[PDB]
Parts: sequence; C-alpha cells; structure tokens
Amino acid sequence: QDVVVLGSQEGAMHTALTGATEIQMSSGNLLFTGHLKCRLRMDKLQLKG
Amino acid sequence: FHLTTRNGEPHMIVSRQEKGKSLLFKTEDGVNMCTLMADLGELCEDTITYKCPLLRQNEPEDIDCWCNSTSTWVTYGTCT
Amino acid sequence: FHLTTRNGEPHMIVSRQEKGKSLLFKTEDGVNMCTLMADLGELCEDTITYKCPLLRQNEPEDIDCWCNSTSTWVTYGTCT
Amino acid sequence: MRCIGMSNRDFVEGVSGGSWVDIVLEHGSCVTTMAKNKPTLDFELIKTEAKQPATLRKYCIEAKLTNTTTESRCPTQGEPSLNEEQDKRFVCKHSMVDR
Repeated sequence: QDVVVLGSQEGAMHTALTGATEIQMSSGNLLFTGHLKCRLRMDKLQLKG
Repeated sequence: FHLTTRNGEPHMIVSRQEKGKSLLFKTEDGVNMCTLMADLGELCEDTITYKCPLLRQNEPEDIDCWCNSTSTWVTYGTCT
Repeated sequence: FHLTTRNGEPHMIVSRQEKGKSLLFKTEDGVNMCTLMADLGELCEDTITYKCPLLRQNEPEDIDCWCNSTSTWVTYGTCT
Repeated sequence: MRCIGMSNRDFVEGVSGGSWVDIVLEHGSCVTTMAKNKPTLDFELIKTEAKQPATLRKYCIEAKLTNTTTESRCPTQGEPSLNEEQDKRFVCKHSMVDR
C-alpha cells in the first residue's frame, strides 16, 4: 500500500492568517504596545549643581 | 541484493541494478526464486518494505513480487 | 516481447515476464537496447502506449523507458 | 530633546510636597514632570514584551515519510500487526483488501 504526505502548509497557513492582527517580535520575544499608569515620588531627588 | 532476515524470515534489500532480473538465493529447502516486477529505484531514505508470497501453480494477482519456494520480505528505494 | 511497428518506428509489446530485464532487438543501425523501468503488469485491455526516447550520454529524467540507439514505442498492460 | 520633539507630551506637577504624582505612559508619548526645587524629568515607555511565555501546542506544517512497511493476512486469520505500530514516530492505518 502506498502512503504519501501532503506538501508544506506554510502557504495555506499564511494566506489563511491574513486579517488577524500581526505581532512584531525579536530575539524570540513578542512585542506589544503597552499602556501604563504609574505613581512617582521625588523626595529623594535634588538639583544637580 | 543484500540477504538478511526479518523475524526468522528471509529479507531482500534490492538495489537499482537488479531491476528486471530473477532473484535467487539458497535455502535449506532448496533454491528460492523470487520475481520482482515493481517503481523500483535507487536505494535511499524513501524505502518501502513488504512481502513476496509463496505461489505454487497459481497465477499472480494484484502483486508485483512473489517467490516460488519460500515467502520472502523485500525492500527497495524509490529514488531516481 | 512482440516486436512490431508504429508508423515506421519500432514498437514493443512487453509482457509481464519481462519486467526487470534489458530489452534487446536488432536494427539496421546495430543492436538496440531499451531499458524499461515502469506499474508494468499483465497484458490486458488496460494498455498504455508511449515512447522511449533515444538517450546518448545523458542521465534520464522524468521517464521510465529509454533506448540507446533508436527511439522505440512501448506498450504494456497494467492488470495483475 | 527627544520629549520636546514629540507631539504627544504631558506636563505633570505635584500639588503637594513629598506626595505621589500620577502619570500615564503610552508608546510614542512622553511625560514631563516638574516640582519646586526638583529637576524636571522626562518619562517614556519604549518597550513592552513578553518573556518566555508558556508554549501551548506545536503544530507540524511540513513532514516527510520514510520506511513505509506493509503487512497483511488472508481472509479468516484476524487483524495483522506490525510492532512499529507501537512506535510513536510512525503513522499507521488498518484496512481490508481483497485476497
């Protein structure tokens, strides 16, 4: 009995993901555009000079 | 071809240069003649392995390998 | 095999028992050696017929039949 | 200069002393804070990345096949088997064929 394997699906995948938000990345890490709320205190800061 | 075994049974590793020629190998029960009629190509990673049945005074049907004295396994590559 | 012709060209009707063996037939231009590497089965109604090109010092590609002196047509059944 | 050249720039100042001051950070914007007798500072959120997030599932999208092997039995003698049918690296199928 013969058995054959389908060809690569990278293409079927690519042209299948069109539409979904693409995410940038580098060094294996994923990057996003975050949003932060912070609170800071300056009692330990002073003028230089 | 290289003659080895697969679970006590004879196994034939058939190379490309044997396409079209009668395969003969001695066995306790006399001389065995298998006939290979196979996509038989060059021995490579893409192998296929299957059995060549014993056929006594019966015409072959739906097969491309058979022996006339002792069932034998056969293996060959399909590369070219 | 039965040697006949197809429009002046040699034609080979190849039977099952010839699978795996060099096909030789004399011709005015010397001895011709065709090589059959084909689904080659029993001669029946389901035939296929095609040409075996002449190949001089060139490796074969995308073919399972070729001769080395004179292009030849070949025909064989696929039954088993 | 970087913050001065940005179009999205907030100016924040504390209405108290020693108190906390709130600010909102966004990509592409900056916030400048000021306070009496304190230096003015610029704040910018430049990167937001996930480090080594849990891998859920690996999908194979391209493969090859090797050592294809076939075994079959005559009518009446049960289902044939191959030991590689126990080797997780193989793909196998059971069927019936005329004999």
